[PDB]
Amino acid sequence: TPVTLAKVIKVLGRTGSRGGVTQVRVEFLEDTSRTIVRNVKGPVRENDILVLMESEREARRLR
Amino acid sequence: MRAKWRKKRTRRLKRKRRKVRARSK
Amino acid sequence: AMNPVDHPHGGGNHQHIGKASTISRGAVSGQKAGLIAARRTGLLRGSQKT
Amino acid sequence: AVGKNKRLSKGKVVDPFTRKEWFDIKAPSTFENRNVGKTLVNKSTGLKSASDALKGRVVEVCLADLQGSEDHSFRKIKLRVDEVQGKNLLTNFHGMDFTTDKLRSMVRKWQTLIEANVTVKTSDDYVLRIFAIAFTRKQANQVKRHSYAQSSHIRAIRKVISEILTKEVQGSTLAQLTSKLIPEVINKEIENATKDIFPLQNIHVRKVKLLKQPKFDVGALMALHG
Amino acid sequence: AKRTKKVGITGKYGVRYGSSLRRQVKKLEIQQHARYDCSFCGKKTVKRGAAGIWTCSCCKKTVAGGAYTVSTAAAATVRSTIRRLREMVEA
Amino acid sequence: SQVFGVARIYASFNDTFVHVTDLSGKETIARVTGGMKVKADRDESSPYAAMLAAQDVAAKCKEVGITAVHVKIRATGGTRTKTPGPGGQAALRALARSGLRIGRIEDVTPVPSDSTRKKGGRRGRRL
Amino acid sequence: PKKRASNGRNKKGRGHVKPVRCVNCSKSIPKDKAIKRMAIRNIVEAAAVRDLSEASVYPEYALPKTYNKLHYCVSCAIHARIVRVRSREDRKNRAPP
RNA sequence: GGUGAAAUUCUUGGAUUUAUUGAAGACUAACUACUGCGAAAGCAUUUGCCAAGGACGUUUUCAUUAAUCAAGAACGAAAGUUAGGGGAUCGAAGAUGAUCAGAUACCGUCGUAGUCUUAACCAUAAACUAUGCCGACUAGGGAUCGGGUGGUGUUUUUUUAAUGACCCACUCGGCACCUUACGAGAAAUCAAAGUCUUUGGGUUCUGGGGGGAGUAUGGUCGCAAGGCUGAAACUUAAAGGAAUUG
Ligand SMILES: [Mg+2]
Ligand SMILES: [Mg+2]
Ligand SMILES: [Mg+2]
Ligand SMILES: [Mg+2]
Ligand SMILES: [Mg+2]
Ligand SMILES: [Mg+2]
Ligand SMILES: [Mg+2]
Ligand SMILES: [Mg+2]
Ligand SMILES: [Mg+2]
Ligand SMILES: [Mg+2]
Ligand SMILES: [Mg+2]
Ligand SMILES: [Mg+2]
Ligand SMILES: [Mg+2]
Ligand SMILES: [Mg+2]
Ligand SMILES: [Mg+2]
Ligand SMILES: [Mg+2]
Ligand SMILES: [Mg+2]
Ligand SMILES: [Mg+2]
Ligand SMILES: [Mg+2]
Ligand SMILES: [Zn+2]
Repeated sequence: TPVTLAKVIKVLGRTGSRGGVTQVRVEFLEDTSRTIVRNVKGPVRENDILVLMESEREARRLR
Repeated sequence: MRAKWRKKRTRRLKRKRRKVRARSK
Repeated sequence: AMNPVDHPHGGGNHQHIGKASTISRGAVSGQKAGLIAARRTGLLRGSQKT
Repeated sequence: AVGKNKRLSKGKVVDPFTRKEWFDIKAPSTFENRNVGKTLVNKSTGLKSASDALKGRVVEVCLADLQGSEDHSFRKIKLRVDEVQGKNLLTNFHGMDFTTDKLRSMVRKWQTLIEANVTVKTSDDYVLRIFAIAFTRKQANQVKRHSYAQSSHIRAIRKVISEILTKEVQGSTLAQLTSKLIPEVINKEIENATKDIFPLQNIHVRKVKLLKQPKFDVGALMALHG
Repeated sequence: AKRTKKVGITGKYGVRYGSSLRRQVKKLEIQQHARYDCSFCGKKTVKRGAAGIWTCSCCKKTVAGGAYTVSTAAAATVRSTIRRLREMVEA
Repeated sequence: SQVFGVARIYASFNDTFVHVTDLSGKETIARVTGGMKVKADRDESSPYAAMLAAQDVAAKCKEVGITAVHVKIRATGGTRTKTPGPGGQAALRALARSGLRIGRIEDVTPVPSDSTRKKGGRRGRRL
Repeated sequence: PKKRASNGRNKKGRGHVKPVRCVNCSKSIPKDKAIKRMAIRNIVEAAAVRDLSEASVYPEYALPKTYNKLHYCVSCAIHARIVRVRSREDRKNRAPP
């Protein structure tokens, strides 16, 4: 069962209609120098460690 | 009502009056 | 407008064909009175896809 | 979307790549490189004789990969297969063409686009339709911002372009035409003839298409692939 | 004086056959009873003998033409493209 | 050293087609669409469906033997949108990351020289 | 009353301009009246550019762009936030931002 | 496949998609612009032919031959009509699938007439610049199109000539634009909508509160659809224009 750990380095802003989703830019822990943009549900800071259940994806916005 | 459809309605009316007058004429 | 002794369409108390006027190509002489082997019928609307 | 098929068939298993074989495609001699890839057909059974099924194939390949350098990156070459001799089938020239990004980058506004085309026959009995494109340019010291042509300059330019194209293709064979098209000498001849009419940048010759080929003449085809 | 307003040559048909058919036969009867320029003698002497036969009274030449006109537009454009293809077969 | 196919990504709206063919384009390898991996007409054209299609065509062309691809990206074209769908870059990046090698990206969207007629009427698609 | 001196188009000395179709709704609109924009964009959307650069068989690769000229009607241009309603004063501003 | 979402529809008889061709008819993308021509409607592929036209140049000619125009005449988008051809697309009607309380509407899929052409008709449009034509004068500013003049100006050729393409200055004629208001206007705004109570350059057409009504009738044109001309009875104190604050 592969999951990928990714360290958030820059929080962008709140997304969704009701503001319960945050755009983050995460840098992968292993296989570093790889950056991706994700959506986070809960409260997130920088230097947090997310567990991506799949790494091959990038979000744009939530209308 | 809109003037275009008022014009269309009175044109249909004019046609119907033409035919009911040509019945006798 | 003929009598049924003279034509397949003849007869009746009104002038009418009766059966369908489209006739099979495999019909025989004396029966082929009408539209022989018509693929379609009625007014030709649109291009015939020639 | 995976289960919405109401009926798979109106009425009511083997991998086909074990059934197929590879085939190496060769470019003619008017190119520094020859091996432009591989192609696949089924095995040559008694009922198909796969060579004939593979005969009429057109393969596009970029002139940069044909010529090594990267300045020909915006030109494509269609190569039509004409003969198969033992797994290294040979092709022949079928048509040149540009790419959409190059043409779109060339065409901008506040400048005049000039197109010309001729439908001319060459020495070795091919009938080629050659297209040529050109664009007006601002001169150095020019302060007005469009630099359009005056539509009689355009007519003269199109006339000299067409007569130069016919003159350069007649007396030349097909392979001679490819060895003319690769180093882009037609463009410099056109700008040399049109510099007394307009500055006229971007004198690229666009696609050339075959319309009628002569008969095969395998000797003339094998004269290339040595 | 002008005897009829619009029936013209179709006044010989009276009230029969319908006006929209009389119009077509008018437009065609004027053509088939008109005189035409002879392309050989240059005169206005070409007349129809029968449908498709147009003969000149002066030079006694006889041309095959249309049924009601001496030359149809289809024949004209066919002559034009035949001339062009003949001019093209050398070039 | 590298053996090449061509990729031919037709990324429209409502769907995205990825299928590798030979350099001649006559021999077809691994036709997978976006709607073959999802359960809704909505996400037929999703970027996730596009990358899954790119993933399994990458697996199929790797077990066949193809190592590199020449990419032909294509919108609907004609009288229609002429802009690439959402699945184009998704499928491209997915078959890039899968381990295939890339070369010569180009667009082959059919653009018309004064097309016949766009559908919708002169008043457009009223909604 | 008259809102714009140019009547919302660019037609001084023609009488007729052949129309184009809106790219979003296929509405027929005169070519001078439309809201022409130019979408020039890289094909890789700037996030896969590193992956394609490291997966390319060639170095030095150009990575071409796609060009489209987009024609919008007024309704679609307003609804898609391309143009927006301006004040009576800054309606006359001709220059692009 | 399509859509906001679907469904109708097509799919082991291989749909969709790929490649190679071929046929048909339509259209003339991008270039394409506060650019051009045309009396207007309108006109965008190439080449050839046919005749036409404006502007410019002119120390050429005639000599007032002119301006506007009831009647009268030519042209006149699209749609429509008649008869042939063509009939690829799109698509009034129609049929269906959705949505909806209903939906013979908007959305989807087919699809006839039509859309194209030839020969005839029809004579309308928010046919708009909602601004009649001709003539004169009246504020600045720059740009552009066509023609012309000058400049030892730049570049190219054959370093160098002549050209051509640019640059500068000017000029005539255009499509327009920017700023101000001496002025005008009810204001919005206008270099014309100014030179109009300090009221007269020439001339044509139209309007007299709102409806009834561009209706009825009568003529006249048209194959028809309809067009042109065109009332009255009755009814009403307001309709209406431009701006202001909500
Ligand atoms: Mg009887
Ligand atoms: Mg019997
Ligand atoms: Mg009977
Ligand atoms: Mg009886
Ligand atoms: Mg308003
Ligand atoms: Mg108009
Ligand atoms: Mg198939
Ligand atoms: Mg064009
Ligand atoms: Mg022009
Ligand atoms: Mg209906
Ligand atoms: Mg009127
Ligand atoms: Mg008016
Ligand atoms: Mg004046
Ligand atoms: Mg000038
Ligand atoms: Mg000027
Ligand atoms: Mg002008
Ligand atoms: Mg009054
Ligand atoms: Mg009154
Ligand atoms: Mg008001
Ligand atoms: Zn004679």
